[PDB]
Amino acid sequence: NSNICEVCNKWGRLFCCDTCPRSFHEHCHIPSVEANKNPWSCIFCRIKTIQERCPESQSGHQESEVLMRQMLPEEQLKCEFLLLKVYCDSKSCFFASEPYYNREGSQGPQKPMWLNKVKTSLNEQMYTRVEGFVQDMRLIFHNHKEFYREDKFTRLGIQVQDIFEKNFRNIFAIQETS
Ligand SMILES: [Zn+2]
Ligand SMILES: [Zn+2]
Ligand SMILES: [Zn+2]
Repeated sequence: NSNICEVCNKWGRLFCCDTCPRSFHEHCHIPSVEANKNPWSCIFCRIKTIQERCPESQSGHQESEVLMRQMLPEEQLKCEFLLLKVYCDSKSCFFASEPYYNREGSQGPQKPMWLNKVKTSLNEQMYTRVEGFVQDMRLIFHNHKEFYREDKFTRLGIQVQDIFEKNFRNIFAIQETS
């Protein structure tokens, strides 16, 4: 197995996947690495299994259909994985913890949002449909863009949003378009 966490790329107290060479810190994996379970399979392996059990799941889908899906166990897992893929980018540090807003010429957002709050919301099964999760994720970046206006820091929001959206299209097999 790898000697660094797949998500944060640091060594430390790592838990190793039994079905692929990835390793994780306990709270870097989503959901948090399970207490017992031998063998243990990580979220990458669990997602690959879903795909392999239902090859047709990789045919293209309409986003509108995906968003209306109820958060049954497979959709819950897919949102957990998509959240993890965003944490895998180092620029996610800007969006992880609760933000605050005091900048001359801007007003903070009406509904602040951040990745750790989404992580808790998923853990506590607060989303009933995929739409709930996706709206909160997208709000993170939209708030950032709106607040930082013309400061070049706005680009961090564009960059992390692009990582989100590419992984959303991949994980939920959204029909390719120009
Ligand atoms: Zn880690
Ligand atoms: Zn694995
Ligand atoms: Zn089948």
